[PDB]
Amino acid sequence: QLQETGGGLVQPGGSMKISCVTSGFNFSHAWMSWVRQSPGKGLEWVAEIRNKSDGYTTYYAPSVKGRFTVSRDDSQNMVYLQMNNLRAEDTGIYYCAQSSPYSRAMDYWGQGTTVTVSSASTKGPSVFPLAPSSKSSGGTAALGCLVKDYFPEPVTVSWNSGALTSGVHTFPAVLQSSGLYSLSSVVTVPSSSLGTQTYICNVNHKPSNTKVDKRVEP
Amino acid sequence: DIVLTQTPLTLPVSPGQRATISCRASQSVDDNGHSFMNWYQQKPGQPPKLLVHAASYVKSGVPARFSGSGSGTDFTLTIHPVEPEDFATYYCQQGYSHPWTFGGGTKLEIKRTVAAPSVFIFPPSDEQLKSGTASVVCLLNNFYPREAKVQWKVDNALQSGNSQESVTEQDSKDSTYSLSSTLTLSKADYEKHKVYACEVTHQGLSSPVTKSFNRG
Repeated sequence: QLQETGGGLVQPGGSMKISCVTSGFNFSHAWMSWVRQSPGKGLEWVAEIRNKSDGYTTYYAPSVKGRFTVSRDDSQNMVYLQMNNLRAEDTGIYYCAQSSPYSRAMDYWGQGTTVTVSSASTKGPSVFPLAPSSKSSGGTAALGCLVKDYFPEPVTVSWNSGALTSGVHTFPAVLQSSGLYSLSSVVTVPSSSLGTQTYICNVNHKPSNTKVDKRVEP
Repeated sequence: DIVLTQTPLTLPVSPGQRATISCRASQSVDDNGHSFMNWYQQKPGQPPKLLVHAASYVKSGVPARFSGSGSGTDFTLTIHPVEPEDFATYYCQQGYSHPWTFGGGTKLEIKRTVAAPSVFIFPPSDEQLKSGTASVVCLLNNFYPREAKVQWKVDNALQSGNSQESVTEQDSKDSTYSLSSTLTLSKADYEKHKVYACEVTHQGLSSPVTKSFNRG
């Protein structure tokens, strides 16, 4: 019923235009909104465009007014968001939605398109071992891979090419003050396996088209 | 702008029990007998979905164990009983006046018994040290509830502002969390000290647990 496009990477000061195609309801009558989600700022309403009968009246969140422009094309069932003078704070998943005239609820949201605003160049991760500790209590050892200094999100980590899944924990990335992301992936294994079994983390980073395999040993 | 105070940020519920989610608006969102407060549900990697509009009107197809209530400035979403598919994040949103605003969210988490973390510490690799940075990682594995204090100490000096925590979602088998706390220092700073210690306080532990190593 709704589907967003156009998101990607851009530097602070830059511009980007995103779009949303719709179906399954009368578009020309509908009010349409944009809402964005930045991981750890929840949902934030961004803009609205109505018509139903008259005006193509537009409304904006204070912090994007002037910078952002919402438009529509009734003949193609398209809503647009033109974004200029972008800042790092604008980074997020942007969703288009149908705004109800009754409750001003947003009724039917698309899957979203992500806009990432940063000075960082795309870069694949450096992958370091988190080596099992020597000695020890119950015969379980934890080991892992530190996946450091990549941009943008995301990376995927597997273990022994997907053959090791039990007890794997891959943490969410944190954005470091450098503008690069970092995470770790860990797994717990039997202490008695450490001589006989090899353990390799496979780190895939689609935006750089890089794949890095790292063996982690004592 | 109408600020919405949604409480709590994280709400444990046992399967079968009631979930009560509150949303206070900083002024009234009533007009002509309608209270303009809407509720949404979001699961990871998915858009939000409208559940309730005008405070209490459940959207068609939403199950009956969801109910919205309240008026003026105080509103409630109740889920009774909480079925396993209901564990998700919930948001309130006022449609009274522009800008439209959302509450900060409420994640329903599965209540289970207390489980103490297993704690592990990892020196930086010699490989990372070559590059000029040192990352020291403390792992707390498979614990519940989420709340845990992780202190770093470096030759007994308490560390401040050079560490970041990251926590997994509840495990799908056992409903526990795991957490990493990563201390980032320059190679220079790393080399000035000997003892690196991670102290973990969690209600599952009678006394705090320290894991440490000496650089070497």
